[PDB]
Amino acid sequence: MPFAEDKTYKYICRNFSNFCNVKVVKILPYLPCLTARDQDRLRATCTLSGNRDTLWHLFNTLQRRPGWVEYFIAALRGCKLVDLADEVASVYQSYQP
Amino acid sequence: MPFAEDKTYKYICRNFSNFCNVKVVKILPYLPCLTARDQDRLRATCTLSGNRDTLWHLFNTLQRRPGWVEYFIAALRGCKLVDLADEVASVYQSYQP
Amino acid sequence: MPFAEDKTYKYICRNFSNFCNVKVVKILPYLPCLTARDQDRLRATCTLSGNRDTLWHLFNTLQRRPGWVEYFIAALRGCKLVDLADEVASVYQSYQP
Amino acid sequence: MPFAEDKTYKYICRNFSNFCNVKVVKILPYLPCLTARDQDRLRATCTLSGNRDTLWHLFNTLQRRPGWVEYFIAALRGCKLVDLADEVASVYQSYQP
Amino acid sequence: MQIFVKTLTGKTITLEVEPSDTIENVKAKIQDKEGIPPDQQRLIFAGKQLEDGRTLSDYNIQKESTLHLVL
Amino acid sequence: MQIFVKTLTGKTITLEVEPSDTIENVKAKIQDKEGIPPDQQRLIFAGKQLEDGRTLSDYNIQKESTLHLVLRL
Amino acid sequence: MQIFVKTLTGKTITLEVEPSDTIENVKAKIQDKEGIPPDQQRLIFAGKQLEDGRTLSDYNIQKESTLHLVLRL
Amino acid sequence: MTTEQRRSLQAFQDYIRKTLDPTYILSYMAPWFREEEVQYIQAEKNNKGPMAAATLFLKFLLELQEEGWFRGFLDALDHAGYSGLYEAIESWDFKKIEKLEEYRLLLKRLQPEFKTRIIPTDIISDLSECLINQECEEILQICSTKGMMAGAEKLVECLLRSDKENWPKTLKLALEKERNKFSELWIV
Amino acid sequence: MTTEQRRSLQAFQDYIRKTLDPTYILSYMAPWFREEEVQYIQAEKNNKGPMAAATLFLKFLLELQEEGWFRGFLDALDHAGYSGLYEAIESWDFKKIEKLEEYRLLLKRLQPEFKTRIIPTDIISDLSECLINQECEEILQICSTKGMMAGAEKLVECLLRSDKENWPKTLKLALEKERNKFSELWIV
Amino acid sequence: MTTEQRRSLQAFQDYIRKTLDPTYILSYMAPWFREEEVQYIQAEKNNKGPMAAATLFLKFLLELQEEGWFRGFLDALDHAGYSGLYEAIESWDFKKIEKLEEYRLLLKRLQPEFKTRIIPTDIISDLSECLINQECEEILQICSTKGMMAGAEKLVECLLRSDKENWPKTLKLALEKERNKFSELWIVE
Amino acid sequence: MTTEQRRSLQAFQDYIRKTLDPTYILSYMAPWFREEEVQYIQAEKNNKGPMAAATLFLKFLLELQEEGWFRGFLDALDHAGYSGLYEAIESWDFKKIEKLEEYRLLLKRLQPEFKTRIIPTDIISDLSECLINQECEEILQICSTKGMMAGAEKLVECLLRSDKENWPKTLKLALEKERNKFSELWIVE
Amino acid sequence: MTTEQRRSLQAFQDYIRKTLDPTYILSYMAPWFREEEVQYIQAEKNNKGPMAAATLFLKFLLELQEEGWFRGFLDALDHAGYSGLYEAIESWDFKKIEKLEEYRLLLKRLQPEFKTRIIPTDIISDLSECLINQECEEILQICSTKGMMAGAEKLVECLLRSDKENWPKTLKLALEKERNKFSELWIV
Amino acid sequence: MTTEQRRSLQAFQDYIRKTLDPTYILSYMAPWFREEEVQYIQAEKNNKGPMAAATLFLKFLLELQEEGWFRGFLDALDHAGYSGLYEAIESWDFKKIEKLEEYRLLLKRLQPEFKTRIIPTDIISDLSECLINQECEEILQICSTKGMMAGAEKLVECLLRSDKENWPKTLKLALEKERNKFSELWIVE
Amino acid sequence: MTTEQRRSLQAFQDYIRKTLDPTYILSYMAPWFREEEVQYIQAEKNNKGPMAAATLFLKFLLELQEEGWFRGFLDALDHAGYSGLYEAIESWDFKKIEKLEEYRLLLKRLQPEFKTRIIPTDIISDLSECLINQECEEILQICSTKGMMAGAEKLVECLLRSDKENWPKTLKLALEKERNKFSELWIVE
Repeated sequence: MPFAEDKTYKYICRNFSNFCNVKVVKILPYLPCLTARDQDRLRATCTLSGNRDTLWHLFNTLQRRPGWVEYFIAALRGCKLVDLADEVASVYQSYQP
Repeated sequence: MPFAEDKTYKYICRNFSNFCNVKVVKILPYLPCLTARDQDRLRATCTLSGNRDTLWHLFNTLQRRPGWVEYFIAALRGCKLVDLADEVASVYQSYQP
Repeated sequence: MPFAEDKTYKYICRNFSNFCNVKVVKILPYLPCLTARDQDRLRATCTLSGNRDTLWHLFNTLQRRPGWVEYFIAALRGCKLVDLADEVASVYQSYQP
Repeated sequence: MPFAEDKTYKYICRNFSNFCNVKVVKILPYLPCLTARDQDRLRATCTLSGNRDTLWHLFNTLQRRPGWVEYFIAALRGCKLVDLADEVASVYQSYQP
Repeated sequence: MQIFVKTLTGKTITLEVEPSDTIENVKAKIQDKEGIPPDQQRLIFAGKQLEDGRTLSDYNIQKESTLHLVL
Repeated sequence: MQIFVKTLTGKTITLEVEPSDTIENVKAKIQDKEGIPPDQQRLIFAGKQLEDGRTLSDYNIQKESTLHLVLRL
Repeated sequence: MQIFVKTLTGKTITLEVEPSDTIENVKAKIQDKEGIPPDQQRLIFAGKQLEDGRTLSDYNIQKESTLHLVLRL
Repeated sequence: MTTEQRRSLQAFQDYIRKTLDPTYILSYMAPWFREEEVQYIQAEKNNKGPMAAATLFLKFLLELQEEGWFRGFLDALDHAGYSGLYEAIESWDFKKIEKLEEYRLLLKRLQPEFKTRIIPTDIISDLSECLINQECEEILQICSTKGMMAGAEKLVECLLRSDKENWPKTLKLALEKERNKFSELWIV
Repeated sequence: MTTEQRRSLQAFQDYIRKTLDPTYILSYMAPWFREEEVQYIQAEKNNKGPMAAATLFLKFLLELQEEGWFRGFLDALDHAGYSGLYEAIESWDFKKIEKLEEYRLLLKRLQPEFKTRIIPTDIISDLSECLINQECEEILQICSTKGMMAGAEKLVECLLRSDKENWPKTLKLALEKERNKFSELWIV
Repeated sequence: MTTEQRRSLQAFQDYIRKTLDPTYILSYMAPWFREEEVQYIQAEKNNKGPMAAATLFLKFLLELQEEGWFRGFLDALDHAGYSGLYEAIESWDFKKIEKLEEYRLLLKRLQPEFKTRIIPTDIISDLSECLINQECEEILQICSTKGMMAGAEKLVECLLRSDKENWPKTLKLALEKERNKFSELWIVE
Repeated sequence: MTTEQRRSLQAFQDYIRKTLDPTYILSYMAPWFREEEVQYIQAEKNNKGPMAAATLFLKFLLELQEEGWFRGFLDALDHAGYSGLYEAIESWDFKKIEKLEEYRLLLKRLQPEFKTRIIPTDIISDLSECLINQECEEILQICSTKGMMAGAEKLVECLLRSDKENWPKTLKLALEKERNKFSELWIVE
Repeated sequence: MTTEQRRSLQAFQDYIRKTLDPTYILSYMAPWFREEEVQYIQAEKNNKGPMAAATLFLKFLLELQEEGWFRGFLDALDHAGYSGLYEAIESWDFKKIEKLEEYRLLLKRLQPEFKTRIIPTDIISDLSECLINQECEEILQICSTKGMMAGAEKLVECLLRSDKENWPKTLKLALEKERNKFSELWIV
Repeated sequence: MTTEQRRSLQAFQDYIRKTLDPTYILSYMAPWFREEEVQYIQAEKNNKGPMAAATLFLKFLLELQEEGWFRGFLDALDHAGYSGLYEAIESWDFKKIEKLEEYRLLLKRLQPEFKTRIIPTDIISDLSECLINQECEEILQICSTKGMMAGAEKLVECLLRSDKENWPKTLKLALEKERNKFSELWIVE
Repeated sequence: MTTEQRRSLQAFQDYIRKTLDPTYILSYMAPWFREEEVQYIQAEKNNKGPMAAATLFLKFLLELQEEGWFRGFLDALDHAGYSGLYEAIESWDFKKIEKLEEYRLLLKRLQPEFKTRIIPTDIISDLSECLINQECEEILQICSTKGMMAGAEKLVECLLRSDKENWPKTLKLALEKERNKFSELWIVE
């Protein structure tokens, strides 16, 4: 259901400050839709540039991969961000009739 | 099949949470297939970043070594994780005739 | 006097050799004027490139935040660097009317 | 003096495989020619990326400092059973006038 | 063989040498042309300052190479 | 079959060969026309340097194709 | 005073003269350097051809002015 | 005349283009080139990449005038580590550089099973002879900042431009060190 | 003869214009062109872009009076990697390149979606066979300075000019390799 | 004919020139334009900069004959995110883009102290809707390669093109989040 | 008015061309320049590099009509940190900058050993005063991404554009502190 | 020396730009310029006009690294007929050319009246000393094809670029010879 | 500012482009324009033809800053005889120049039979007020050098630029004088 | 549609380039061409001469999109009197025109004696059929103003562009009537 996903990255962007607590190094293993290349690239960025600066890239790389939103919820859940994970789950179901 | 090994890594990535119990510091002596370098890099990475975050590095470093799944199956049951080791066992065998 | 404080940064740069004993990890808790984002980015630079090289970034990241010279002077005193802290305060109250 | 040093670094690169066994942490105190600034840097890299990955940078950094080859010999005596010391030793003497 | 000695003022002068010559010898020939004492002259090639001790053959200076002269 | 060989002096001399001729043959025919040693000759086709062992058929060299001639200097 | 004489071969050789030198003098000094007969020499200044009788002062030829040299061919 | 060299040099302009990256050379050229147009080469490199810069670097090399330039270029090439491209354009014999094409083709072909399997920091220490010294620096950093995989892609690019007559033999020895899974692909 | 082929070459000039970028070819054509005319061609790419330069390049080609110029041009096309344009012009059969038109038109109106959902650096290696190996360097460099999007947009430009009969096919493979979310637009 | 609208488009040339970079449109426009003239535009940006390219894009836009073009331009404008330029042309009311000029001017005069005080990686998140999606990554890439200052510079060049009616207020608020040293200089009301 | 010293500005063209990068200046020059002219300069740096852009910046500057432009150029030149180029034009005495050509020529001549031996992140703090602030960010950023050598080569480009009368002395002092086998080649008195 | 004169030349570059048309000079400068650069100059006149070409011409002049280039340029100016620009640059005194400015400004805002009331063909012969003898040929030819008016307007262009100290004076004589109805206007 | 009128001028770009050859204006405009840009226009006519030059003239016209310019353009228009273009711009009413388009089109389609039937030396006398004074002698000169037909051709090119509201009726009447063989084709009402 | 024979029109470029002067054609082509494109062609004749304009006319013709353009080109080509070029393109058989290259090459080779010996006003009446009507007017007009030699040289230019299959036979017959000492050099069968 790819349409809604675009409307969700847009939400993560308008509201990006809400995800500030997400930690890239911890959530990456829980995002299997991210390619070998992607893991490599983001981990490297998370070195040189620190976490909170890498976030905007983590999300910008995800929204390119199919089905991410589904994966991204129970990523956020696996890191015990559950409050936020609920935030994302809700906004995602809002854009499908 | 060596290809089967690559498909085994791909499973570890698809379901990661299953492997979260693994202890890097403990399992390394049971992986002779890891070089001096491979262990050093992991040991330093485990020291600095803690256990759970290094696990993704443990598994990513193994999949690069040929015949790893057999060493890992044994290493894992060498850590009394045998429940997990039989999970891995079914899938490795699954991709060969 | 934001004018006098920027002129101070200049002094730290000519005289950077004098700050070599400043440890970033240690002084960052004493500098609340550096943001969540600022601290995080400096810590990262600090893990990868070592302290002494990060030091140039520490000050560069400081001069951007308002009233840093006060925060910094008191910060230096917190680290028991008072010999230096008296040096910065002297230059700072020097350039302001 | 320095013409010979240039050629000695160039020898370490041809034959780099011989030096894999120098441990950075153990050899560093024996090398005063490396700057306060330099040692901070190297330790960071050895901490994050492991020992053998630091090595190219150890040698790369040494060659920049004047007089390094005389100290590096002495290091290999103190840090070792001396064989490599005698290797680079004989090379370095080949190019003295 | 020949080598060009260019000062940094841009004045270029041709010098007759061969690979076996030392830098002392080159510096000597530097004097016979421009009348400069060899103790006051420093020669640069590939950004390296040439040691009085060594030879043109050691620095891979060849036919028509270019040496830079400074005071 | 025909081939053009163009020197750097800008003068072009054509020579008669066939696909089964080698590169050492072409250097020879250049020698019989321009009188220059085959040791001093380097032959270029579309910016590939031709090897003395091989043959025109190998390099996909064709009718009215052009070889570039450089000299020992 | 100095003057440049530039051949068509693209090589430029400088020669020492003074304003009271004639054109036949300049041709002579070219001979003493490049070893070419003054009969075969035609000298050009700003695209005016110089007459063998006259002198550099006449042609308004100056310090570091340039003469163009053509040969008999 | 010096034209013997300019005409000769551009007949081979294609090999130059494919091997040289003028940037590693430019430090030695600083005396022979105007400061502008060094800044142009650096710029085409930065915009269109090493080849396109080499194509330009060459343009400006053939325009060079003052005495000792062609030797100046050679001296740059040798001292910069381009020895064997230097060898080639001094003897005007490129057979060594062309022999490599066989292996250049091969490395391009296994590019994906490279980069996925082997990590550059494993073997780059041994390859020091195949690469310009600066290419090592630049790769090791790409490895650190942009990621290891991106680093391998750059190691390949460098190896393809390499003029060292034996580099494929050196590579096979380098990755023969650790149990690999890329090693049996690489064959001489 | 020399006149017969000018016409044959002039008839198909459309396919040459929309395929070729002369800047990549001129290296192999070194014997035929004056420095004046090369710099004039080089300038038209830099100013009005590759097509315009191909258009100019053709003018000078048919203007060339020397011997062996048609053969010199085709021999360049092959070595340059423009083969399949080479294969087509030598057989005076363009049907191969023409079947490609359907997909060129498709990519054109899907370009926006490509621009966003593609990370070029992921797939360049895989579709490298479709592109002039020099084009690849420009892209990886646009990527580096201007970001994935600006680079992806460039990868489109070069794919359009690709003459390889299989590129759309080899693009789909490369796209299926890295689950892209653009894949199931693209249909072969 | 299509001349009715072609003329009115010319009246507002200045506003289009100054808000538009055709590069971010051209993907959508590809069907109405000849293959050449798109490459020409790409070059005039690449050579003389975006504005000069927008000026050329306009020369070629009015040359278009076969219909659906005016709409295809608008449709391109909308999809590219240049919405509000699209708002303006469909309504032939630029009053919203004109009121912006005050703040377009002010940002210019403060450009130096913007470069110094601002770290763009911080406030890029919040301006995401004020800038073309490509301009976002075009900037962050400048950051990592040429450093923060060069990247702040670009953020300013892009902001001046922004046709979103509220962007100066969005920026103040984006500035209101963290303590700036620029924010005092920047005043929306 | 503007004529009598425009002439002088032209005679000293060479010095402005060598030391100036219009990028850092143009932010201030915004009132005097057409918007498109700025972008063109900006493009010419991007394509051919800083000098080429400076020559094109010079070209437009001398075409400036509306009065007050001369003080505006000096004013910008001052704020950017080009003081000493400013100092020079203000007194029309370039003796200060000309002295630098010797050491500028020298560095060009040992430029290779500079690349090899210099670790920039060591000596940037001491040199911070000789370089435009933005030039530092660009240099350390190259160091991170392309390596120490690539960074030193960039430090050299920028040291050449430096107008600070004493930098060769500055650099010497920096090289005596943390000592990089290049320290010996560089000689001032 | 060679640097001192570049500045001196660069200072007065304004007067060169508004006087010189390089196309008439380049014939005497034959030894100093590449064919590439003269066709580039020739093109700038044909496209953006004489001033633009003078401006470009200057760029290449100061770019020339060869010996004797300043002297070569002045020697060209004299023989070309640009004397008085020659007399001025060699004495670094432009006051002569500057007194002319008053009348250049005048002619400019009287230009419409000139355009109509002047039959150029009548007075060219008389003011020929003020103009480059090559300019005269253009005028008589514009006259022939486009009519008196179009030609008169060209005579104005050339008179503005005239560096002869006496031209306004010698124009008035020529205007008094032929009872022109433009003569008074025109006051010296 | 002078931007009010500068914009409105852009709206009518097409009418100016098609009625104007800047060459006949430029003598009057010489004071407001830089010396170069006048020589540029002269070339674009000379190279690409009058229209293309008018298009460039316009680019440069809007670039003019110091005032009296809009009026100076109008004043130039009037004095050059382009009156009625001047009528149109001062009134911002082009209806008169627009009603001409019908006959501009018709003359185009009849252009061949015009060249054949017409001897221009006959009807030039009567069209003197429809054409720029220069265009009259510019044509008669073409007559003596290239012959009647090539001169008729020019008369037609010039007629199509004519902004005089009645010229098609003037031409019919000019034709009504002597028996033509074109006159039947030409119909004003 | 237009594609399949456009190719053929390109292969025969050389013949159109050699025989056509777009000037006589363009009067008819007015519907298919942009106004500015006509002027550009017109300018390129004026500047570089007929062939150069033809090559440019060819360039625009192949860019033509709107259908019916091919018949429109032939139609013009017919009316202008280029029948026999028209005849050739219509059947796509150029054999007729190609036969002419021999005699065309010949005339070039004895062109000097043609200049000397031919009095054009003698033989123009007989050749009237081989030349475009307007070309006659241009020739006799040159005869009057620049003299008999200058006129013959122009008759040669026009005889080369002629597409009439038989002209070398026509000319011969004319030269046998009123007999010009060149009559002997020209030989057909």
